[PDB]
Order: sequence, then C-alpha cells, then structure tokens
Amino acid sequence: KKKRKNPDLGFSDYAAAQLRQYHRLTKQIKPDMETYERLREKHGEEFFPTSNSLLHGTHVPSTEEIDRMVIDLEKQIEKRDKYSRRRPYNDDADIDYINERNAKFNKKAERFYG
Amino acid sequence: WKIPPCISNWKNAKGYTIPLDKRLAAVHINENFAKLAEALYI
Amino acid sequence: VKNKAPAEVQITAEQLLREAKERELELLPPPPQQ
Repeated sequence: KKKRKNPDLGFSDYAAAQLRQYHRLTKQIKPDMETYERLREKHGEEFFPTSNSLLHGTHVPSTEEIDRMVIDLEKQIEKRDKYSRRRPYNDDADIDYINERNAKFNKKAERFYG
Repeated sequence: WKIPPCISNWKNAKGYTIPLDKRLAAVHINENFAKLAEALYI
Repeated sequence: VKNKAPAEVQITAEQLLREAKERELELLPPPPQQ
C-alpha cells in the first residue's frame, strides 16, 4: 500500500501552479509499450534524435488518438473553469455597499485596513 | 509588494460607500509653559 | 392631528443604507432574449 500528500501554498508564480498541474496530468498518463514497439520496429535509429540530428517530415496521427488529447483538453478546461470558488450570497451580515462592485471594493478595503 | 487601494476624501468617482473607520485612516507641549504661567501667578 | 412622543426603535443609519441597497434603483432588467 501507498501514501503521500501535497499541500497547497501561495500561487507564487503562475509557473508554480502550471507545474503542479503538469505533475498531476503527467502522473495520470499510462502508455502502451505495444504501440511503442510497433512504431519502433518501423523506424529504429530515427527514434533517438538529438535536437539537431534527425528528420522525418511529419508523423500523421490516427484520429482515435486525436480524440484522446481533445478529451483531456475538455477535462483540463473544466478543472480550470473552477479556479475561483465563489462564496454564497449571504445577506445575513450588515449591508453598507450600494452595488456588487462597491461590495467587493469594501471587501478589499477590509483586507488592507485592520 | 501588494499596493493598498486609495480612498480619497475629495474624489468618489463611482459613488461607493466606505465605513467611517476605513474612510478615516489612510500633540507636543513644551515644559516651559509651566515655568512661564507660574512665574506670572507669583 | 400630530402627537409628539418618543418613538419606539429608531431610524439609525444602517437602515437607510440597507433600504437604499434594496431600492436597486436602476440595476437593469436583462436585455430580452429573442
């Protein structure tokens, strides 16, 4: 059995959050060594190109593949859509604001003047 | 590096309500006054 | 006829602010979907 934890911190740079998300997505993927070997026995030495070494024009993908990336796109898009968790419209406390822009400005002022 | 917002006492461009407290926030006396005043009483 | 006599609760400010807040004066009705 296995165990780990990862706590959230400051967004410090957009890079940090991006990196966390990449970690998760990367861990998810599971590759088929079948297709890997199939692709391998055709091309051989072309498999291991340096930045500058080797070249074959284009690798054309079966559509079924393309569907995988499209699906992952939609998933990540949703997960990103949920970035900001909204606090429910609570009327219970005292109202001094005149509109929602004013309500939010009063909230930002509450953070900076204690 | 966070920048507080300004609430001015002159400009309220959008007409926003701010509580008196946050609206608000954004003496010496020498010791020779005693010697002068008491010298005068005497 | 007028009767001057101490009222019951009061007309404290927050009440004015809440009533003006609920006057919604001109938020706007939404542009109609057609």
